[PDB]
Amino acid sequence: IQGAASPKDMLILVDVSGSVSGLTLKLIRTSVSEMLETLSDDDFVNVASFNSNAQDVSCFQHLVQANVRNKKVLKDAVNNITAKGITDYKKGFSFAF
Amino acid sequence: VRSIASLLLLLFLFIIIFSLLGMQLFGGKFNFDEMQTRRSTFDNFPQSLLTVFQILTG
Amino acid sequence: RRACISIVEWKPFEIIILLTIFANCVALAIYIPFPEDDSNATNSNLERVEYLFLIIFTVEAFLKVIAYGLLFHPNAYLRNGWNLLDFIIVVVGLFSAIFDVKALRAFRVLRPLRLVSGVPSLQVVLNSIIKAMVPLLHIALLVLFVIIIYAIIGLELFMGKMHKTCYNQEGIADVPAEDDPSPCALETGHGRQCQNGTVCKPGWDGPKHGITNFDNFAFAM
Amino acid sequence: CLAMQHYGQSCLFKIAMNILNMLFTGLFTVEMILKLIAFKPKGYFSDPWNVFDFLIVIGSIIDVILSEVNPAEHTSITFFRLFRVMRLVKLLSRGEGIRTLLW
Ligand SMILES: CCCCCCCCCCCCCCCC
Ligand SMILES: CCCCCCCCCCCCCCCC
Ligand SMILES: *[C@@H]1O[C@H](CO)[C@@H](O)[C@H](O)[C@H]1NC(C)=O
Repeated sequence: IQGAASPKDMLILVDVSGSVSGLTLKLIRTSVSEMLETLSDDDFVNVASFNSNAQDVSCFQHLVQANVRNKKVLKDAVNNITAKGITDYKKGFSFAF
Repeated sequence: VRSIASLLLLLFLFIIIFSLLGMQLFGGKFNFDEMQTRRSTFDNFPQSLLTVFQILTG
Repeated sequence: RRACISIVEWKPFEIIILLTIFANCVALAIYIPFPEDDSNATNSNLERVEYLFLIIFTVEAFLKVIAYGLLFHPNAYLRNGWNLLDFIIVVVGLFSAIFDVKALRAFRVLRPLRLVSGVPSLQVVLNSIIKAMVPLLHIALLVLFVIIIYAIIGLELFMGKMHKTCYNQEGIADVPAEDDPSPCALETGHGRQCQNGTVCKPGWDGPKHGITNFDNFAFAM
Repeated sequence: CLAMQHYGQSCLFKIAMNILNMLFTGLFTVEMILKLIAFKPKGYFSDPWNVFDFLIVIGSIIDVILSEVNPAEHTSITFFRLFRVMRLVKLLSRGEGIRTLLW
């Protein structure tokens, strides 16, 4: 992943809204934590989420370098997420950008 | 045929009522964290009619 | 004042009210019940259309009830034709407010039934079906008695005997060992014994989610 | 009283159930004695219904007798219990539509 690409600024927009309740949420929480494992130490990441209001799953509020540690905060905050409420792509992309 | 059609249409209305009520009670409530083996859910109307028919034939 | 309302039913609008019933059936078909309060645009529009349908039903309620009276209008198939609006009016009286409220929506599924009220060639066949149903209540009583007797016998015999399951003996994980657990019975009892590396010990697994066992009396029925 | 028994049963609950069982089998045995008084056994065993009730009564009383042992402390055949429910079938005969249809 170092030779194959240049440093990134990832920003995962998990969709924790009502319609992902159930199995779709178990795959989102798994797949997010399976994507934070493709981040080096010289590329940043944050994990937002939106259910008619876009917030952060973690306590970071900006990009956080994806160290061995910063990832653990994000992985452990993604795993403790729950589906609820309507889905709003406008307010959740206006938070990512 | 005027009476076969009437009987079948009344049956169809019974199935429609017990499928609208099916969506009202069990709409989207079948999401269990187990693998999605619930093919016969009540989610939308065509998938509710198949489930009500499957119950009907038992 | 009552004369115009009375001559309204002379005009064949009953077709338009039946078309309102059909439009209500179609408005209910398109409504997708998303799992946890989620919704799309279509479900948002259908609520405004639903306020429209409550309006067009309450109006005809006034018209048909003033021209036939409080003691004669309900004295027909029309009872639910009012009942259905009454509670659904309450739905508005609660929907703007916000609980147990969303489930109250279920009443609106009885509106298709009002359709068989409109056309008589279906009312006659429905009455035929119900009239044929009436003689079977003796069979229904016999089946009720059979269920009662056999549930009581099951209670006498199968009284909570379906819980000891085949857990793993090594003891680290107390999840039942088998992929599809089946109620076992430890030694000194009959039935099935576990394999070479497990223990048939109590718990709660037995049957599926404890829904189909014989413990209680409402489980036995 | 045959219907309330439920897995997860209180120790006092079983005792109350047994007291009620003794009371009810006693009333049915009193029925039996009174009916035998009303007409001698030569006039009793004509009706199959009374024979059926006699079997139910004797099974219940023998079960009460065998309850003397304590296989499970308040902390062995079960067959004669099943007579107690079976008496309910007699109640079914009250209706005449049911009686004629099944007959
Ligand atoms: C008799 C014809 C009935 C057809 C449907 C009537 C109600 C439809 C209203 C909403 C339609 C869905 C689109 C919502 C706007 C994007
Ligand atoms: C445990 C099985 C319960 C079902 C019993 C079947 C019918 C029992 C009653 C039969 C007698 C009917 C009337 C007799 C009149 C002489
Ligand atoms: C998980 O999220 C909920 C959301 O309110 C919070 O109350 C809880 O403390 C969180 N638990 C952990 C272990 O992060």
